[PDB]
Amino acid sequence: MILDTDYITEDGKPVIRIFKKENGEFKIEYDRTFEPYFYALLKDDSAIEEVKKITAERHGTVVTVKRVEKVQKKFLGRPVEVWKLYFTHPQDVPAIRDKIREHPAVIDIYEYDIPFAKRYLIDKGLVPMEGDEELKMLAFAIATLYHEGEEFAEGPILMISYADEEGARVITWKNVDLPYVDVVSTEREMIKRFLRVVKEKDPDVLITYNGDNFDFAYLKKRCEKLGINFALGRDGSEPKIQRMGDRFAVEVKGRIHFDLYPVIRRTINLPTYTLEAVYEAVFGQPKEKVYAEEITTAWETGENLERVARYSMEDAKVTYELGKEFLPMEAQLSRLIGQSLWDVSRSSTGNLVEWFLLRKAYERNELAPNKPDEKELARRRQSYEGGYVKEPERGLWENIVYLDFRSLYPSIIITHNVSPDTLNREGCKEYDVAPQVGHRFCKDFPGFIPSLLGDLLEERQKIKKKMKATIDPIERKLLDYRQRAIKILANSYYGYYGYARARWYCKECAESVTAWGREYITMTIKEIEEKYGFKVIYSDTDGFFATIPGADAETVKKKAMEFLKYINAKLPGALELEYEGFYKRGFFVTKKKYAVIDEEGKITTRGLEIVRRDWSEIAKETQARVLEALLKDGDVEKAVRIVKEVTEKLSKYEVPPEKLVIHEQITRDLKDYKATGPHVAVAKRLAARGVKIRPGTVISYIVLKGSGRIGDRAIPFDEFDPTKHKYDAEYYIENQVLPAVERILRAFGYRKEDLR
DNA sequence: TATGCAACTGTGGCCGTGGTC
DNA sequence: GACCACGGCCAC
Ligand SMILES: Nc1ncnc2c1ncn2[C@H]1C[C@H](O)[C@@H](COP(=O)(O)OP(=O)(O)OP(=O)(O)O)O1
Ligand SMILES: [Mg+2]
Ligand SMILES: [Mg+2]
Ligand SMILES: [Mn+2]
Ligand SMILES: [Mn+2]
Ligand SMILES: [Mn+2]
Ligand SMILES: [Mn+2]
Repeated sequence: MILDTDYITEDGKPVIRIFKKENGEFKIEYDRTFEPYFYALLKDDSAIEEVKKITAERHGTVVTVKRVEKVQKKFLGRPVEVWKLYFTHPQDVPAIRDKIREHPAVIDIYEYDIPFAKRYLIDKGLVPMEGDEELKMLAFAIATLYHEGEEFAEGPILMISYADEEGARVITWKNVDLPYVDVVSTEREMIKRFLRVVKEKDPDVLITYNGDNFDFAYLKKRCEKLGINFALGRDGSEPKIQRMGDRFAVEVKGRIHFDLYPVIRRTINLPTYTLEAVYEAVFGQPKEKVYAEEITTAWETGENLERVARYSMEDAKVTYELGKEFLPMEAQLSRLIGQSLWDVSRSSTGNLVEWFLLRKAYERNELAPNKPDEKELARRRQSYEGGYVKEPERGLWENIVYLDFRSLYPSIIITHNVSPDTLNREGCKEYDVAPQVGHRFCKDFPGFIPSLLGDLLEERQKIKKKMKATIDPIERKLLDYRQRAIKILANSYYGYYGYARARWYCKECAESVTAWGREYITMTIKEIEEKYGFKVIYSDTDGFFATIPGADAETVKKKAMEFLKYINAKLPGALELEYEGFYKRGFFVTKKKYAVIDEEGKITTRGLEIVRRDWSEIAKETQARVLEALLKDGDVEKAVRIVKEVTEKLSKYEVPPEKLVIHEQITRDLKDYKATGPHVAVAKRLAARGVKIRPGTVISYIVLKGSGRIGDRAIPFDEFDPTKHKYDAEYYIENQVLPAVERILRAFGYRKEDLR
């Protein structure tokens, strides 16, 4: 299989490198013949003689057109002949593309900003990660000597651990008497030993957890201090640390550096993304955490270094196990998109949409539209109407069915052929007309995007059918993550239409999808209520909760299935309402905030404070206990006792101050805020000390006893001292606990006074 | 800023916070 | 006290 591609330059000429693993052997294929190019549409074919003469310069070098070729293509499905302009080196294209666009005989130019090594995959029809080849994988981790107030990596790496199918080991330069610990003389020999291990094992994949942003950079600084050629690359190169906007990423040439952290952070919703928390969530088994401050004391004192080495060994071990489970999911994405796992595992959904479209366009002989210029961008800043959200019938409900459209917006796109190559296209026999916004879509031929979505949705549904019939709970969870990844990808084709930077931008298509969605969901609601005597309790965009008031569970379930048969026969094309579940009880607080309990006692909560990372633990804990008392038991009196226990304890300062921390992310430079909330107030004070606040910095603060603005008396929790600071019990009662639970316990007649 | 030097699919909604009047 | 923009996070 193909692992990756890049290109280097030799004597001015590009050379594509294809990193392969075939029949158990690593290979680099060199392609010295593939040429960069872009396309020009000319006012007349005679003008090619001038265009071929155009020259530019780049750093001393004269840039010329190498050769040209007339080709017949389509643009949004309409046939057109263009000239394919070939050049000697990819960097010729930026240097000359504008001088060609500006030539008076050139109408427009296309496909002039495509990364060369990825262009190569598309045009050659090559897909990374195909085949039955078994890849060799190795995970690693490091333990470091940390002291507060030091520059990054000023202290040495203490241990390097690594794990694979054969087991896990730790390399260190202090004597530790564990069987899996290899002792060497110095930090330098440790690093060199690890380098030797990687070269001997020769893994196809190197697995880290946040190695993109810590492990490799730490190793780099140390290797700069120590004079080490850290030649992990299969071509003898060192890890390449690249900046991609606000964070970094690391390549090891000839291998795939698989950093789990961006994958997990995108797939699993967790309050914290420690390795321990991620391991427990996936496997159900605990992992002890040894903190940076314990690591340093153990090393300086020499006492209890076994515990550090075990912790280091386990980091590698679980990093490996996690990588074993998540690499196959990302490898499927890599094949679906047609790009390397390194890139696919680190990209936003929209970037994957566009790489997929660019490949499908190439296969269909469709020119890509260009990205917008600054003027076109500014023209694309208007919004448009989205999904319909019904105000809920607040309160407790019983015997509730949840019905929900399968992949609604993609299904609309498929059914109504919604696409920029079919919008208001004149001369067709057949059109579908979007409600409210009126855009007309030709139905006589499949639009480009509509014709691609069907295979995605069909693949998702297969994964789902397998997932629901899977006994192993871990394999089922991984199948869930996989079918969810395709759901988000397919919906991102819709969002792409309304995405200002998209090539296949189509705001008319975007708002037609949403308009059809609004029409379908409201039609389904009117139908189930009028023809089946259901009451719709709550509805959001394409699904709703309903019951038959007075009816038992058996009856509600029977009639719901009858409705589905009826309504799915009326719906067109790919549109399908699905039975998503039954809930014996449910509590609806507001739009987007509710909780339901299934017939097995499992509670699911949406939007409520329990699921919010920026509410205090004590508030979330209390609300969770309340909802369990209400929905699982029938004990409203117990729910209130819980609340009073909490307000009493908080008053008596019996609640552990750790449950009172508020976490809120900084999203911009501190100068760009217009209002200063508590987390910005704390962040500005930390900046004044020189701490360095960035977008993505999380402020974890606690509110101290006082009366004025909350940000005036808010401190970071790492500065809290119970011997000096009293937390603001009245604030956590009146501003965290009571608000979250009172919104539920109103429905039973409980005022705030009845709970404190 | 990646031989990918700008910045990461879309809209709807709650609600504490700190302003205004 | 009534009201309102902001901001962060969340549900689709
Ligand atoms: N991440 C998203 N990006 C864009 N649009 C979205 C996103 N999530 C939801 N929507 C839109 C498109 C969805 O089709 C629609 C309804 O959401 P939802 O029911 O969650 O998903 P779905 O109908 O695509 O999948 P499912 O088959 O799991 O119901 O709202
Ligand atoms: Mg690459
Ligand atoms: Mg839905
Ligand atoms: Mn659904
Ligand atoms: Mn749906
Ligand atoms: Mn807040
Ligand atoms: Mn806002």
